[PDB]
Amino acid sequence: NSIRIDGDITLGGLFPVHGRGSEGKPCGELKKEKGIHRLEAMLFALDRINNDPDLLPNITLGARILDTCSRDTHALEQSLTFVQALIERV
Amino acid sequence: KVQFVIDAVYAMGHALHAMHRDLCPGRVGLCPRMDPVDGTQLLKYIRNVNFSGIAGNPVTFNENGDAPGRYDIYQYQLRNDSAEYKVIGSWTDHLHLRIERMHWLPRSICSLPCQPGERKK
Amino acid sequence: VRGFDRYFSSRTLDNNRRNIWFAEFWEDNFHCKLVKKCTNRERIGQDSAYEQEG
Amino acid sequence: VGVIGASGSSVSIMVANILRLFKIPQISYASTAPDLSDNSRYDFFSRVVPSDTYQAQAMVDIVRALKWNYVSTVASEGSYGESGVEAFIQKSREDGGVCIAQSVKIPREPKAGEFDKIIRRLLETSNARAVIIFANEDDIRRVLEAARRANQTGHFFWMGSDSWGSKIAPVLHLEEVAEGAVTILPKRMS
Repeated sequence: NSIRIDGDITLGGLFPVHGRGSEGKPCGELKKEKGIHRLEAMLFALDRINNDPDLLPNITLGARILDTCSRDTHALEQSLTFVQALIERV
Repeated sequence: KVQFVIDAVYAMGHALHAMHRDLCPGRVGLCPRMDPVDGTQLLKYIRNVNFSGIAGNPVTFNENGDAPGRYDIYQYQLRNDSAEYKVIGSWTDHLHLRIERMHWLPRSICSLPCQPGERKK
Repeated sequence: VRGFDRYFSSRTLDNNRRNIWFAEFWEDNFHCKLVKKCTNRERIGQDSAYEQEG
Repeated sequence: VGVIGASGSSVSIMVANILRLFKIPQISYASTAPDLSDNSRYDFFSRVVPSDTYQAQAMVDIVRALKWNYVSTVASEGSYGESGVEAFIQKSREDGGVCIAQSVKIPREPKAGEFDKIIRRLLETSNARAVIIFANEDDIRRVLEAARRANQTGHFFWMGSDSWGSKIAPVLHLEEVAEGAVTILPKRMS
């Protein structure tokens, strides 16, 4: 799946949640120190922006995080699914 | 490369013909079930194409997606009459170079064998 | 940046939904499935694995 | 239902991954890059020409038969040049024992005159009488033109890759400076 936060403005995101997979599995072990930390960083930044009255008042920012697995093929597949869902808007 | 283009499109046509024969054996012409084309179904026949090409060479088929063909070594030299790329030999699983047909022999060596048996290398 | 540190220490991860990968993160971080199982009262700030990333 | 591949290795990689995204096969004719032969990333890239691994094997067999052991690798950007020079280096260090003087690349858009240094780095080493090139037609012609200048003719021969196996475009500089240039081309016929 993917993280989907409803908001007036949607911001996409590519984060390496999983590591490089072997010849058997596409995605490896979950990057706990790399992916999750950046995910929480972007979520905290979006929350502070939405709660900031001076910056973008009465405007909420959504989220369109997707799974990357540090692999170019999976990221391109996820971008294809995003484009197919658009053709929401980011 | 134009021969390769022709061989590629002929292989795709042969794959389409084989798919039409297998999926629709008793249907001549266009088949209604072939309209929803699938990449995997077409690749399953592209990876199994085998026919006589335009140059008489059979287009080999494999699960990898490559054709193990020869690599002819050509050379362009001036002959004062007509300069063109001259071929040397074939590549039937090994080398087939022909002496006295290259370099009109200049050799590139990292260090010249200076020692004739007395000096050290 | 004390803001992210406070937001990651005070706020717990198991309560916040909508993040599907956070479940697997909590699973492979505590080294137990959801054997050496643990409880939901545990936090990440007490764990030595939490390091502020640049 | 099926697209025909491209010539440039970077363009071919782009179109190959985009078309395998939408589940459409692709057959190439002039993209022999070895990183395009794997069935995991480019499963819909069944080409009709052999890869660059056989090309590197041919290069090392040629430099073995010609008794050459000191060669200089040059190539432009893109998957083709880098992959070819890496395959050549690997096949030369595997069992042939041929080493490489230096590996300098040709930039995409050389400005303020960064092309004369590429040929000067090869002319400064006289022992590197063998030069393996893996660029396209444009960069190969530019390298030949830069080598023709500075009062240089027939200083060192060129080991031609698949880019100009039998092309008539670089024969002008060949008749000018690159006399007797050796190239490679897969088995074809008129």
